[PDB]
Amino acid sequence: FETISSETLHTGAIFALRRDQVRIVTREVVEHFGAVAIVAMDDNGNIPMVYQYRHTYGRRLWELPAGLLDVAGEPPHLTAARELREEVGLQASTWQVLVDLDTAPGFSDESVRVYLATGLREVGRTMGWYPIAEAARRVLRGEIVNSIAIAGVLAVHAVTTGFAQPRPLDTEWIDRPTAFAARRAER
Amino acid sequence: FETISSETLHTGAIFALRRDQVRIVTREVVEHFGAVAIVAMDDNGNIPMVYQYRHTYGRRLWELPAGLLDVAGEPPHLTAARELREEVGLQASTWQVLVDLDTAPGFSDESVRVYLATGLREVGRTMGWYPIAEAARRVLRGEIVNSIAIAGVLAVHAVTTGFAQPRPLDTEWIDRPTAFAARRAER
Ligand SMILES: Nc1ncnc2c1ncn2[C@@H]1O[C@H](COP(=O)(O)OP(=O)(O)OC[C@H]2O[C@H](O)[C@H](O)[C@@H]2O)[C@@H](O)[C@H]1O
Ligand SMILES: Nc1ncnc2c1ncn2[C@@H]1O[C@H](COP(=O)(O)OP(=O)(O)OC[C@H]2O[C@H](O)[C@H](O)[C@@H]2O)[C@@H](O)[C@H]1O
Repeated sequence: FETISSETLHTGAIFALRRDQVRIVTREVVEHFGAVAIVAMDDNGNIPMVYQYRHTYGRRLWELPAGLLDVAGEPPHLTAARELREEVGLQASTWQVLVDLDTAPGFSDESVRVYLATGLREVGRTMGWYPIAEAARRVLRGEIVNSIAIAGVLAVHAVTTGFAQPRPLDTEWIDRPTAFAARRAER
Repeated sequence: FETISSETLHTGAIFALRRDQVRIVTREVVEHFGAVAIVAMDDNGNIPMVYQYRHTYGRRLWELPAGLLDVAGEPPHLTAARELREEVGLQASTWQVLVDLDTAPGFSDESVRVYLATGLREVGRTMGWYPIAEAARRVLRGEIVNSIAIAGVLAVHAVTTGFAQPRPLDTEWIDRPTAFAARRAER
């Protein structure tokens, strides 16, 4: 395969649309920052989820706390730690990589890294807490559709059932986006 | 929330970019056809996966057979059955709904319905067959990152472990896209 020519069609707030000519096929790509999400498991197997309105679907979806990697030069897990704090007011002593997902492989370069945070502490001073098994059932029942939440929930479930293990923070993130950040079309 | 005004920024081959003013915030949306994917489980718990090049990431990813809902007026499962046939040369007697996922909730209206096909028959006349547990381990190991594949693989795994059940074809698909299809910007 080979990119013959790239042409920027639009640069927006959180993404840019680009069209390339490949190997020859037209391939439009949505350049994204990439994002991080957190499955914060407490000492009793419960994780917090937020209920956020998504204009794309015109309704509120149940999701894991998450945020865009829109801070040039900021380490993903630091981005993640801030989001966990800002979103559900929790600080965690242990951080590991749970699952990375390529959200829309067909038209965007967005990739999302999902962390597993443990050893939680309520700091500072709508959302809900769900036992992992319950969250897993909400997924297979279609009550949780956000793709990032699906991946994180089912993954931590696989971990809690002993089927799988969390991974090291330094695990390589193969498809971490870079293009849109490279643009820095701001200021 | 409320959409004040919509403005089309671009209409491409498989999607359109639109920008709306909300409740007041700018919200750019990628209108998509929606797609369907298939977890085809054989009589021994193995499922077929394809290894397809994704220009967005510049590499080949392991995925479930899948296709866009680009056939105006075609039922999703029929779309799905054609793809299973065309992709891995299999016909299945039983079709159920496994999991629906909203791929990129933050910038696209794309939603994907994942079916579970059983009672397989090799018809007609690269890909590979993976025992479900192995596929599940490839996910938690980061060897399977496609979000649709992650959802389908972990979901069928939850089903094979007895934790969850498949659902009826008539299960409601809450976020099935309609906007881009409504455009019919062709011919
Ligand atoms: N389509 C959009 N157009 C313009 N601005 C947008 C759009 N979508 C979100 N924004 C904005 O970016 C900011 C939201 O930032 P975050 O809270 O960091 O992230 P979030 O939108 O929740 O997304 C995290 C992740 O979840 C979603 O599933 C999304 O696909 C993404 O990977 C919002 O306040 C707003 O400025
Ligand atoms: N970014 C693109 N720009 C222009 N055309 C594209 C693009 N991406 C794919 N196409 C095309 O659409 C056709 C592919 O159709 P399908 O085989 O029906 O579907 P597919 O691309 O595999 O996607 C199915 C699903 O998987 C992906 O994860 C993608 O996010 C989507 O939901 C290709 O032959 C080609 O015309």
